Amino acid sequence: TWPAAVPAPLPDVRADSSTRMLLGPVVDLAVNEHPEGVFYRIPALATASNGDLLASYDLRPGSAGDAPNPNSIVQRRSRDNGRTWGPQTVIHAGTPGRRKVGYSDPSYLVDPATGRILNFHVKSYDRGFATSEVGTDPDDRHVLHAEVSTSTDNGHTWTHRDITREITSDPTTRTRFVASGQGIALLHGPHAGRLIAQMTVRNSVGQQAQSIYSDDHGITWHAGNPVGRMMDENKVVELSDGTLMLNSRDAARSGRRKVAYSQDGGLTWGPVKLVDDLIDPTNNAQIIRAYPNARAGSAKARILLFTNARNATERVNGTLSVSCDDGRTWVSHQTYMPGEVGYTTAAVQSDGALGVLWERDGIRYSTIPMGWLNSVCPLA
Repeated sequence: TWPAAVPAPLPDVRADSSTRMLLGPVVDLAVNEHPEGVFYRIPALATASNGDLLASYDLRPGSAGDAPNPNSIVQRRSRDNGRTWGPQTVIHAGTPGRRKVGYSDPSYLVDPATGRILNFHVKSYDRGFATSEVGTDPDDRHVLHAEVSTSTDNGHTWTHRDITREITSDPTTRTRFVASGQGIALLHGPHAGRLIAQMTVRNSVGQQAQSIYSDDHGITWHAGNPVGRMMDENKVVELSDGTLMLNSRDAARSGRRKVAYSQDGGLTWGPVKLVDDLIDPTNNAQIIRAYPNARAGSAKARILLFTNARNATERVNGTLSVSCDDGRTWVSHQTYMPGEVGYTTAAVQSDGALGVLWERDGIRYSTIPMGWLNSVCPLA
């Protein structure tokens, strides 16, 4: 059995001797058809409180099918910042057959104040995102359910619970999923301590974005008010003053990301607008603070990193985008992976470099050392 996790600060980008952005070796975390008829999709990447690097994704049996294909959430771990990886472990295993259960679309949320790690994902029976019915009974086979897996030992062992009920206050909400990738712990302003992740829902209004949050460090979850229309997988990031930003996939396919702001820790959001500067093919993406610990008013606090497929129509060209100004503008886009990338994610590693994941015939990992950042967003 493993030691209990101890509180520790999230990592910040550190400087490197690199002068430009250069992908490191490509590591093949999981390869489709290894073993036969097994497919891998939907990446999540986090740095656990002990500095371990953790990669989560779906194992999909038979084909790469979404929920209700009876999937499993699996993980691999690096103790040396991406260099080498342990073998796969199961977070939660699905079961096949008439009474199939599926666990699918993972996101991490690391709490630095306690060392605990969360892995959100769906729990499916017979119904997917689109065909799920209204109802919150844990055994309802027509409901797409929300599960959270909790680890207190840096991601070695997990325990499971359905959070569907406590995050459904509008009874017409017929479906939900936490967006895969990573949520956040707030570190600044009046809501510091709050844990938060973004959902996509369908309700009587339309297909909306919706925050779920915890002020008791992950024992209970509550849903904020929903926002927007034609919303899809969206991610929340804490801006330099503790204002929150949501960055969203656009189910209407404008060719762009969508963005909204919250002044109350995700309880309420304002208007959803296009981000003209962020070309997206209607696809998942991740936005993260480069220096999460940095205080309001500093130059480090306003730096956001963003990965997506920078293309209007196709999920190709995994691109790191940089904002120096709390996401008001995007001054730099650089493709780190030409060709098919599918869903991409990124996270700051404990050595201060950036870790990335993308989908190409399974799940692939690489590292972007970060020394070159000062020349795009100066620190003084």
